[PDB]
Order: sequence, then C-alpha cells, then structure tokens
Amino acid sequence: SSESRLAALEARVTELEDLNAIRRLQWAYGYYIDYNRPEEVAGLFAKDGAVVFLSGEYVGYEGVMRLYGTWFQNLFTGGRRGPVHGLLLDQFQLQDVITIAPDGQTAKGRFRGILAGGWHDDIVKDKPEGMPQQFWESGIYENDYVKEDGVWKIKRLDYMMQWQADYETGWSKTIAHLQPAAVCFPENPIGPDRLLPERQTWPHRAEVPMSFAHPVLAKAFAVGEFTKLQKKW
Amino acid sequence: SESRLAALEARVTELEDLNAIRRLQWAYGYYIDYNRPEEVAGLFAKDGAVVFLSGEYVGYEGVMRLYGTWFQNLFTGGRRGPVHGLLLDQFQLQDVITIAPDGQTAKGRFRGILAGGWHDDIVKDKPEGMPQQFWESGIYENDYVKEDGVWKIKRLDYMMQWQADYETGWSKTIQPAAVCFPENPIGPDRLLPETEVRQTWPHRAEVPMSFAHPVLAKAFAVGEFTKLQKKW
Amino acid sequence: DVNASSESRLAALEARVTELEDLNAIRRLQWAYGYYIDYNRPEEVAGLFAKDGAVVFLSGEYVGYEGVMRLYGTWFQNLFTGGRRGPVHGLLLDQFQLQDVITIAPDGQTAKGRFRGILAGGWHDDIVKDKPEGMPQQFWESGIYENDYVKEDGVWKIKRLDYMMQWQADYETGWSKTIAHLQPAAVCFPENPIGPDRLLPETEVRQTWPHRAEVPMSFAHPVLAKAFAVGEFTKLQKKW
Ligand SMILES: COc1cc([C@@H](O)[C@@H](CO)c2ccc(O)c(OC)c2)ccc1O
Repeated sequence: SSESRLAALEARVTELEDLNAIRRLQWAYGYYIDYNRPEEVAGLFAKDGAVVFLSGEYVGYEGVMRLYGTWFQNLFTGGRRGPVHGLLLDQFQLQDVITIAPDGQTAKGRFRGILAGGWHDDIVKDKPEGMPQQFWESGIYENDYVKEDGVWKIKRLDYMMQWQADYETGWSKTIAHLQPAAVCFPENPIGPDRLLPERQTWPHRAEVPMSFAHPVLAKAFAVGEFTKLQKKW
Repeated sequence: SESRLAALEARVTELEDLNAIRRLQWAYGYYIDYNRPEEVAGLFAKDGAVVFLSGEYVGYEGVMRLYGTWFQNLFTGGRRGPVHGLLLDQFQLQDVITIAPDGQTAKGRFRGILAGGWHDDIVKDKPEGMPQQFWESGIYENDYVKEDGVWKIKRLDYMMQWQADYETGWSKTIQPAAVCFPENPIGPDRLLPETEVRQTWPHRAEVPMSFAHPVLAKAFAVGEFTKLQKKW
Repeated sequence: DVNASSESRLAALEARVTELEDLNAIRRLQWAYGYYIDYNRPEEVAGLFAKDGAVVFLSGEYVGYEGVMRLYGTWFQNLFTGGRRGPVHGLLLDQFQLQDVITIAPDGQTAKGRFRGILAGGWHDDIVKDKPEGMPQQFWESGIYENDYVKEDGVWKIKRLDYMMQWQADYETGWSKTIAHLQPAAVCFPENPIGPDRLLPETEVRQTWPHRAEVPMSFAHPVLAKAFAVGEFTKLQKKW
C-alpha cells in the first residue's frame, strides 16, 4: 500500500503518455501527407503494418511507399516531395477518440479528416483528367496501433471517405461512380498487396462502427431503452 | 511521502478528468453526425439539460425529444443514421476545459463546424424553407458533473454563430419565441429569460469565456492593455 | 523497475506528470488565443505573451505588449470592427485552431509547437459598406504556426507566435482561382503606424499562394526520431 500506489500511478501515467503518443502519430501523419512526404509516413508504421485504400491493404514500408509515393506523389507533384507551387492537399486532422487495450500493447483510435485540395490555375495543365480542379473531401479513420520496444506505431490505417465535393457545386451535387475491384500489386504497379473481403461511395453511406465504448454507460448502453422515449413528427 | 503520493494522485486524476470531459464532446459529435439520439441522451446526467434556441430540453426525455423526435425525424425520417444522401457532419474542436476546485463539476468551451445537406438523390424529402446544402458553426459552453466517479454532461449549451447556404456563403444569409413542450411536440421543457434570448447571424452576441486568462488569471484587466492601442 | 529506490520512482513520476501538464498548458495558449482573436480582443491576446515575446507577421516582428496591441488592435481591430472589441453585428472572423504537435525542451523551460488554423471570414451584406476596398467580402484562409514558448515563474507564455499563411480564397471562386500579388517589404513602426518593430532578413521573406514554401517541422519523427533518413525510404518508390 505504497509500492501498490506507485505501481498504480506509474500505470496511469503510462496510459496518459500512450494517448498523447497515439494522437501525435495521426497529427504528424497529417502534416507529412499535406506535403506529399511518403518516407515520413512509412516510418510511422510497424514493419508488418498496413494502409487500407479502395478495399485492399498496402503492407509494410513497401506498400506504404507504393501508395503515398509511387501512386499519390507521382499523381499530385510529379514525384517530388512537397509542398510545391500551386498544389493544395491540406487534410486537416481532428476529433480523436483513442482506446488503449487493457495490456497497453495495442490501441484503436477514431479520427477524422477534412481535405481542402486543388491545382491552382498556374499548374492545372498537370492535373490528371477526371479530377476536379478544387475539391473538399471528408473521411473517418478507425485505426490500429502497436507499442513496439516502448514506441507506438501505426499497425492499420483505415481511412473511409464519407463525402467529396467539387468546390463549385458542393456535396449535394456529387455524381455516384461505381468502384471496380482493384487488381493487386505486383500485376497492378500501384495496387494493394491483398484484397479485403466483400464499399461504394457518397451519396451511398455505411456506418463506421465506433471503436470506443459509450463513455458514460459503457457495456450497459442499450439503444432500445432510449428509443422508447422518441415519437413520430 | 503520503502527502507527495496524495498530491501526485490528485494531479493524475485531473489529467484523466480533462481527457474524460473532452471525450464526452468528441463522442457526442460522432453520435449526432449519425442522428443517434440514444447514445447522445446516455451522455447526460439524469437531471441534465440541453439549451437550444433559448429553451431548455430537460433529462433523457428532453434530449430524446430534441435529437430524436425533432432532428432525427427531420433529417432521416426517424432512422438511426447514417443514411443514403444525408450529410450532417459537425466537426468538433478547440476544447478549453476548467475543472472546478472540488473536482466534482467542470465547464468547457468547444466549437463545431457543420457541413450539412440533402444529396440530389434524397432532396425530395427535404423540408421546405431549408437550404439543400449548408455550413453552420456554433460555440458550446457546457457544464459537467462527476457522478459516482463518471463524468457526464450536466448542461449542453450550443449557441449557433453563423449559417450559410453552400452556394451563397455566410455574407449573403438573410425568429419567434418558442412554444414549450408539450403544446409544441418538439418544443423545450421551459424558455430562458428574454434577457438570455439570442437572435441569429448576422446578429452577434459574445459567448463569455468559461476559462480564466491562461497567463494572467484573475490579474488580467482589459483596460491596462487598451491604453496601448491607437486609432487607424 | 522493482530494483529502483522509491525516491527515484517518485521523482521520475513527478517529472512525467509535470511534462503532461506542460503539454496541456501550451495547447491551451493556442486554443485560447484563437477564441480571443475571433472576437478581435487584442488585450487578452497580448496578455498571453512573455514581455519580450513577439508575433511574426509578413516578414516582421511585433515585439512585446506594444507590438501585439499594435498588430491586433491598432491594425486588425480597426480594420475589421472599426476599433471595437468584438464580436459585432455581421462580422465573421472565425480562425478554427487544430492539430497541435508540441515538443517541450529537455530542461522543461521552453517549448515549440506546430498548429494550424482555418479562417472563415467576411462582412455580411448588412455591414459591407464598412469593408475596406480591395478586401474580399467573404473568404477562406489557412496557415501553419510554428511557435515558441517559455515557462516563466511556473507559467507557460508565448515567446514567439509565427503564423505562415498557406492559402487564401474568395468564397465564390476558391483557392485555385486566387491571383498572386507581389508583396512589397514592410515599413517599420513608427514611420508606419501599423508596421512591425523590426524586419526579418530577406532570406525569411515569403511570397504567397500559389507560391509555396515548406514550414519545417519543429518535431522529430515520432517513431524513428533522429534515426529517420529520407533516402532509405525513397529507394522503395518507383516512377509512374
Ligand atoms: C443542440 O445540438 C446541436 C444542434 C445543431 C443544429 O444546428 C443542427 C443539427 O442538428 C441543425 C442545422 C440546421 C437545421 O436546419 C437544424 O434544424 C433543427 C438543425 C448543431 C449542433 C448541435 O450540437
């Protein structure tokens, strides 16, 4: 009942540091992607970590460099570390809800991003056909983390786009586009390492289940009890 | 050593308390974006209240009536969301939380920015007089209680600051007293005093800060600094 | 560590808790800063600063209470509200604050922090008669902060507030349509009543969106730290 108190405090302070460290991975991730810097992004990942993009997984430093570098950086900046003249890709990061597992060796986190993106008139000659010149996009992250040798790293980065808009017309006017199945790397040089089982896009919606327990009611939370209090109108 | 331990334990409790109160607001946001009124109501103390457009919605009943009977019916036709073509993302940010000296209540300032709308696929279901797609921002100055060791929302006070049709923007935007529940099926339980009534954008009104000046505290006096400012 | 003394363990916990409180206090200065500037309240802003602190605006420094009152009061408050503490009818200047990455120095007495803002700004049609010529009626703007902090007598204060605008847009036309405007060097106060106390070197002059320039990260790589080397990862990237 002094050793017990110290050990219990040490655990509590470790969890507070764990939360800060995991939130920092996401906030840093954002500052690196805004500048199309895939190297810093890949270094955030456990070597067996993955990024989920278009219903596949891009695995390890190779997969992360392929997605953010071979695909995105070539597409957006012509294969230059950013930022560069006339290219905006700000993915503002916010609203972290992080859950450390009981053993303190893994964690989950919900986050979200809002992207303001575009090719300025000065560089729109370099914009790929079929991309809007300036756009908004938002999505939800439900990510996994691992603590390796005392350091938190990204184990799974799963960004689920919720909506997109052309700046000029807004989210209400976006045309649905049917998403074909990806071909994997290596046959597809920018493809995923592997496919997920069985997402079509805005205006279609699908819940992203919360990784976090109800913060007041926890496992006792029952929807139906509360639904009884609502009426038709 | 007992004095030192107890003082450390208190400091760690306050750090946990700040995280727990911020979590209520961030979770609140993820639930409201999905028109999930049950999860929202469960965040509240049983004697909690929501202040919306100068009325109070009291307890689980008031909270279910505001977010369920009114908003969920309005936006999704009375379905837990998210649903096809309906956007109601209220991004939550910029927490400044003050735990009371006794550690049993707290205040927090927060803010939200809402991207909202009916996609062309579902605008047939949009009520008349609502814009198809809009931005809105507002400020929260909330109250919290720690009940049986658990932080809960005591008073959620959201004050809308501006709204814009997506197409025209906030500069180009163009309000009766509420009728209470139950005569108004979606009304508040009670009205705020006229003195606390807010008119909307372009009309503005300060939302006083719940937090002390973070550097000067009680010593902060505006007039001392105003002396240094000139006309231009 | 079951082999460490209880004293060493206590002291090490006390240091750890102090660092966690330091991070919260520094983030609070930026979040509070934002709520004060959104209301055009220069006095509360000035009080956040060390007395020898500065704000970097357009390649100059505004130094101490005087400089901070001059930038936010004499210049900005006069420009936006006609010299009234806000908020006021029809005037929007919301600079949403987010995405803190804060690094406390080893000695615990200084700190750096990266942050960013996104501004939704404008004059409502009701007050646009009072808008200065050459300013858009409604606009977006975003910028990056790389700030310095000092802990004075156990209180964290802003030592250097360095806001670097990254982009701006007229609401109607968007960031892709913004016209580059060549930015002349500032004239200092006092010859310029709203000017900086001193200029930064030409080498620190920034031209504006669509021109871009990195704002180096104040933080180490959060996983690899000083071991992070770009070239090792660049080897894994191919042409496409
Ligand atoms: C009180 O809690 C909140 C309420 C809001 C509403 O302003 C939003 C979304 O419910 C709204 C926007 C446009 C409307 O026409 C509308 O009509 C009822 C409601 C936003 C944030 C809150 O926390």
